[PDB]
Amino acid sequence: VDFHGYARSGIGWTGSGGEQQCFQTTGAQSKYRLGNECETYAELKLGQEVWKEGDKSFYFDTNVAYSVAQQNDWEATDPAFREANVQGKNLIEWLPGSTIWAGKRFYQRHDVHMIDFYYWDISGPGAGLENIDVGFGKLSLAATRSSEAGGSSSFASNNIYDYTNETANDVFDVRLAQMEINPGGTLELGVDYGRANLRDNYRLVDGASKDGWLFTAEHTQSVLKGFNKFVVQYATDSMTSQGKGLSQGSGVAFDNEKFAYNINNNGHMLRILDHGAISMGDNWDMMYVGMYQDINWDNDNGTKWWTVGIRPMYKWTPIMSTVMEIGYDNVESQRTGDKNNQYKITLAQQWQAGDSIWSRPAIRVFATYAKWDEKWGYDYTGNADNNANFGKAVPADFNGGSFGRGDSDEWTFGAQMEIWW
Amino acid sequence: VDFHGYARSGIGWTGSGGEQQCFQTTGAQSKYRLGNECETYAELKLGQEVWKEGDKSFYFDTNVAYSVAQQNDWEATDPAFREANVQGKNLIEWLPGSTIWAGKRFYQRHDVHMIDFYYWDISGPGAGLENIDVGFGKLSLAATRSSEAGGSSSFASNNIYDYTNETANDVFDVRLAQMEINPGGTLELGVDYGRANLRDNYRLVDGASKDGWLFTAEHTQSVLKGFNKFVVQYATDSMTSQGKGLSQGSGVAFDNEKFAYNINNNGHMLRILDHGAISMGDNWDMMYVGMYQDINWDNDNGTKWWTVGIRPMYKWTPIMSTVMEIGYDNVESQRTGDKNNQYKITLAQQWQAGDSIWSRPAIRVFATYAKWDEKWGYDYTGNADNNANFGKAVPADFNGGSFGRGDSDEWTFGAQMEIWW
Amino acid sequence: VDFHGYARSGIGWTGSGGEQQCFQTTGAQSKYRLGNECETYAELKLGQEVWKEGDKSFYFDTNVAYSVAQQNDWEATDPAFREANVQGKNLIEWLPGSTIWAGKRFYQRHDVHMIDFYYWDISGPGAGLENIDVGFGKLSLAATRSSEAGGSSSFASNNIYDYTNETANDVFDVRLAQMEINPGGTLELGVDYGRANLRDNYRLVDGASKDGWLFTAEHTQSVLKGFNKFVVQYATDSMTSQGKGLSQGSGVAFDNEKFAYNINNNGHMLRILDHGAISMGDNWDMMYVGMYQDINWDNDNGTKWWTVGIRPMYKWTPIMSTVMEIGYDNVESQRTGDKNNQYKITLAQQWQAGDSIWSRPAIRVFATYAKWDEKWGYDYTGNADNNANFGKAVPADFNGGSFGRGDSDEWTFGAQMEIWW
Ligand SMILES: OC[C@H]1O[C@H](O[C@H]2[C@H](O)[C@@H](O)[C@H](O)O[C@@H]2CO)[C@H](O)[C@@H](O)[C@@H]1O
Ligand SMILES: OC[C@H]1O[C@H](O[C@H]2[C@H](O)[C@@H](O)[C@H](O)O[C@@H]2CO)[C@H](O)[C@@H](O)[C@@H]1O
Ligand SMILES: OC[C@H]1O[C@H](O[C@H]2[C@H](O)[C@@H](O)[C@H](O)O[C@@H]2CO)[C@H](O)[C@@H](O)[C@@H]1O
Ligand SMILES: OC[C@H]1O[C@H](O[C@H]2[C@H](O)[C@@H](O)[C@H](O)O[C@@H]2CO)[C@H](O)[C@@H](O)[C@@H]1O
Ligand SMILES: OC[C@H]1O[C@H](O[C@H]2[C@H](O)[C@@H](O)[C@H](O)O[C@@H]2CO)[C@H](O)[C@@H](O)[C@@H]1O
Ligand SMILES: OC[C@H]1O[C@H](O[C@H]2[C@H](O)[C@@H](O)[C@H](O)O[C@@H]2CO)[C@H](O)[C@@H](O)[C@@H]1O
Ligand SMILES: [Mg+2]
Repeated sequence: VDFHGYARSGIGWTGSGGEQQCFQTTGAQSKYRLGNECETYAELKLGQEVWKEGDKSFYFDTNVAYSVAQQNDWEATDPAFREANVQGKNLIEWLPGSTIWAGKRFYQRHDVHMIDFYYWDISGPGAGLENIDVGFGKLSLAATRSSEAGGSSSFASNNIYDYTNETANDVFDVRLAQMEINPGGTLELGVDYGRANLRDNYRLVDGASKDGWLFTAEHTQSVLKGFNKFVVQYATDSMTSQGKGLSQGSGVAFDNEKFAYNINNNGHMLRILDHGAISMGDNWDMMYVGMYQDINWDNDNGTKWWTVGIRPMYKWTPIMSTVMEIGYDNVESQRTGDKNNQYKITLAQQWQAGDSIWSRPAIRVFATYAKWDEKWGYDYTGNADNNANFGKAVPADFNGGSFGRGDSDEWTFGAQMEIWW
Repeated sequence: VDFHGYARSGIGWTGSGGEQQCFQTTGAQSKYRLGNECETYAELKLGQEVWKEGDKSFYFDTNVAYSVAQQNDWEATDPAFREANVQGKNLIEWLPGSTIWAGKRFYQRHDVHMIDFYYWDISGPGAGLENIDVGFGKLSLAATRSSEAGGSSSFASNNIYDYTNETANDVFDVRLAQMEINPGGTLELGVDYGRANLRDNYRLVDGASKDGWLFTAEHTQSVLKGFNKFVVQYATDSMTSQGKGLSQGSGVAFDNEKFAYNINNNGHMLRILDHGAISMGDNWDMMYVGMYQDINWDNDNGTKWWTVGIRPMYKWTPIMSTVMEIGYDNVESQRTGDKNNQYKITLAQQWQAGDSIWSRPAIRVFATYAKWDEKWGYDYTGNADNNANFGKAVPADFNGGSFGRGDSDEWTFGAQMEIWW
Repeated sequence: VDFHGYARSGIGWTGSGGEQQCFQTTGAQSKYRLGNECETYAELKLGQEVWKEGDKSFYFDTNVAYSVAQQNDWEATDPAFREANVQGKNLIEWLPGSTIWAGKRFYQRHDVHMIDFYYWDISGPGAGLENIDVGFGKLSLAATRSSEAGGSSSFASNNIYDYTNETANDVFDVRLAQMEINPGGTLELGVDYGRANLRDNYRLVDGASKDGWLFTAEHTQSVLKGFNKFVVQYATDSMTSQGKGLSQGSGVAFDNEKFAYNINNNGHMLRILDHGAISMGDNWDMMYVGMYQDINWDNDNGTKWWTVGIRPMYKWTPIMSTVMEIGYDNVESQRTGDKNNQYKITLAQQWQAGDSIWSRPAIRVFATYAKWDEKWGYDYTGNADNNANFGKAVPADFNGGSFGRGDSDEWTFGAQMEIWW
């Protein structure tokens, strides 16, 4: 049996008091992780090559995930069964080297490690024909699925509270990779077409986006004994809310009191990213990110996000280093034009199983400092019924109350382990 | 560590719209599975032979099951801890080859694969002395347990709503197998005696069945490089509701509003089954079922069910085939004499790790078509309190409303993987 | 992958009727286990040495626990993710042989097997520097965490119902072990300092204990081919309620109707224990316990507990024995001076993978008999709001009602397996 997975777990303290707190900018879709993770998260994978005959094999893979608060020993939880799929390679003679798979699977996900941000992730139940040799590159075809909690009406209503039926969304993905646009550089190109798939006779709210597109172009350049990826993505309508390849075409959300509300996503998103990891000399490693994300919605409630951070690692020994992370976020409300921003600085002393900034397990002892100034927040007071500004960007002091995190500081510290195996 | 289990997972679509739907006849205790399974189900077993000295060993086995809807990637769930037992073989000198076991265990279950129907399954917490050589055959002894959600009263009441205490049921099983009644044929004989086991001073509703019997006779005949099993079972009272070897002697059920209601099972059941799998030549494999099940209750709410289906497999290659399944159901209401019936036809193109119809993993790409006509359904409208016909068979149009699935059609299609390892 | 764990599972019956019942004295913090365990409990550990270079290694360990009632086969549950940690040995040159760990971990827990009582257990999320060679012994340093369900107020209130915020408690542990005070005898010394760690601006109820100490001294003496441990512990205030090394400094509890109530623990605890396991000859093994525990609270609601039991094992064969357990409990109410007492006697026939009383797997077939006489119980009638004596020791017949288990008997019997691997 092959045993694989991912896990992080630790203990932490907040400078001003209590358990460790973590810091993410309001409106930002991520935070800089080092010394800024507040849960024990673990994926336990048990797979196995179950049959092989020459070139041909069938591989079976599973994945059970756990997320607990790490405030006690006995912490009961609901594990998520995330993967259960079978991959058959070289089963099709006419398309050599290609794999046919079916089942629940984490499919070719692209992410930026230091911000734990996935930018191209259509995982879920699915099926596909993978790595077909097109000569100049490899072509992959996949269909995966997701579903919104409500959004469909059994009959025609004008009342949004009637659209409570779960709505399936399908994604049809096509990728063409490993094309050497240049020396030390490859180009991947993807097209995602997602759409809400209604049961016979159901209906979506009038004006719901229904479908959309995600277009991706990723260029990888081998550099400084590392790499640099430069990404450009553009989404349309139903693909703009999740923004990673999954569709949300009903445009309906629910308050905690089960009230439906209209979160319509007609609009577009433009993401331009550049991240990588480079070694410089023998004593230095560094990962870096720079991103600009603009979600422009018809309804005016989008955001324009900018991030940058770097994570230099200095190796004292082949197994001991000092890692440092500095991250900066700035998010502007499409609705109000206000701006939330933050900068985090973490300093850690670590021990890792390797000499790379990618080496795991790592055991860290850190101190983090964050200072923010948020001038807007989302209005989640009231009910989708009470509140009519429910879920909308609103200034920090709107109507005497207060939104966003304010303008303060905080420092935390602790020890943590992270590992993938 | 030995890693074993079962898992199926896929993606599907309904002809008329939305996620894949599955089709089972109202009153039928099963459906024909091919291209008719709508969940990701998986059992992950980790066991190990923990001690061995010569002929003697102790084996430890566990089983954790997961069932998710397969509509999203992150699907939190409550796994079922189904097995945790220790089997000690050859530990008793005077009864060589026999095993003593204790713990939660899937014990010698008999099922019909294509309809995923278990007809002899007394699994659960238990203990036993297994495979004792009686000379002409092997004798097995086991005691297992189950419990109904309510059914017991702490005191005497005339009000069914008072019988809300969980009621333990015990099964005492004796089997005598591997007797060669003939050439290429064996005979197994079993006797199950189940009974509700009340706490000191509790009582069951007046007239509750309390106990019952299940008698099984299974004949296996080696044929056409395969087998054919012919089964005949007869149950009495408390064993008729579950109908697989477990007892439900309280005769009390609960509506979703926590209302107790009387589901009394005094009566009997007669099951006559014949299934098998035969290879015919080199290019053909086929499994088949034919069953007649009559649950005749004193309360008149039983059913008389008839099924038949076949699943021919034609091998193009040793790893690629075309499988087809055709199934037919017909259930008649004991209470109303009406009839529900259905026929399903599925066509699949598969790739399996082997040349058998029993070879797994299998990766299928299918299309299913079902056409039904249901003339009765169960009344689950109202409350066990509001409704007094609650849970009873009622005609399709009863009192202007509508019961059963109607008279329609539907086709689905998709890809799926199934595997046992 | 290393597969390890613990599991017990069985089937049982109560003499007077129904599923097996188990017997523990009111006020006692444990029961004598043999033939007195009523659940299927299992810990499945999957770990692995992930990197090794010479003397240095990184080990990764996990632990997922399950507890089900064992009354049915399908029993859905919420597993507890109890361990996910990484241990790095010999990573620090100046402190050879020492381990640095971080993550959730069962840390050096001390327990008495026959009563399944842990007396020194600070496990949970944590981090530490383990086994530092101090020359005359090994020094260990650890910081772990726990948190109470409520206990903190966002603002100052005089109303206990306002203290509903979860309150983190930190433990700082220092141990010095393996000192040979004598021949065949070692001495371990520990100091635990626990404290409630409030968020900036939160407050604890007026008079809440806040912090406390646990002092441990354990002497192990190699004897009769076995050992004998003699323990003496003394706790103060916040460490007296849990009494194993974890802190509960808020002093606030909640009724099932979510009502806060004051369970203040200022006071002290004195525990004096002696347990061991000795072999006597070739045909006899025996474990034994004797303990006196005095929890003296300022609020007068403590207890003075005395236990003693022995578990002789007589080996007929190297794999078959007859085990017997006799246990006695006596608990006196600090508040009322009344006394609850019980004696249990179990007789079992077992088969184990080994000739020791510590050999597992063990498959038992037993009969247990318990006879008790309880003259007090805790008042949990009403609400923390209705009842003002809620949670207090009260005589058996207090105000006409009845508290405690009474004065009766009962016998049970069944089969069970227990195993650690
Ligand atoms: O497995 C390789 C990747 O491991 C991590 O990815 C984790 C991520 O950190 C965690 O927060 C997420 O929930 O699960 C994935 C594992 O599936 C790193 O973050 C990635 O950079 C690595 O490539
Ligand atoms: O998918 C990778 C991410 O997995 C986790 O995130 C979970 C989260 O823990 C869960 O509560 C939420 O409902 O779903 C997400 C996955 O969609 C990890 O926490 C992250 O580190 C990973 O990025
Ligand atoms: O493990 C051998 C059997 O595998 C399957 O049995 C599954 C069944 O398909 C699934 O629906 C049920 O819930 O669990 C069992 C595994 O315990 C096949 O259906 C059987 O025909 C095989 O003999
Ligand atoms: O026991 C074999 C069957 O196991 C599963 O069925 C579960 C079902 O998933 C669960 O929701 C229900 O409560 O219990 C049954 C088992 O009693 C599989 O779904 C089936 O394929 C198997 O036949
Ligand atoms: O693993 C060695 C110890 O196994 C058991 O400890 C169990 C205990 O029995 C169980 O009730 C508890 O919940 O979990 C632990 C396993 O972590 C024995 O009780 C101990 O005496 C053994 O040393
Ligand atoms: O920690 C060892 C003990 O683990 C279990 O006890 C659990 C119990 O099952 C769970 O319901 C409760 O909430 O937490 C405790 C652990 O704190 C075993 O049941 C025991 O045998 C062990 O002593
Ligand atoms: Mg749950």
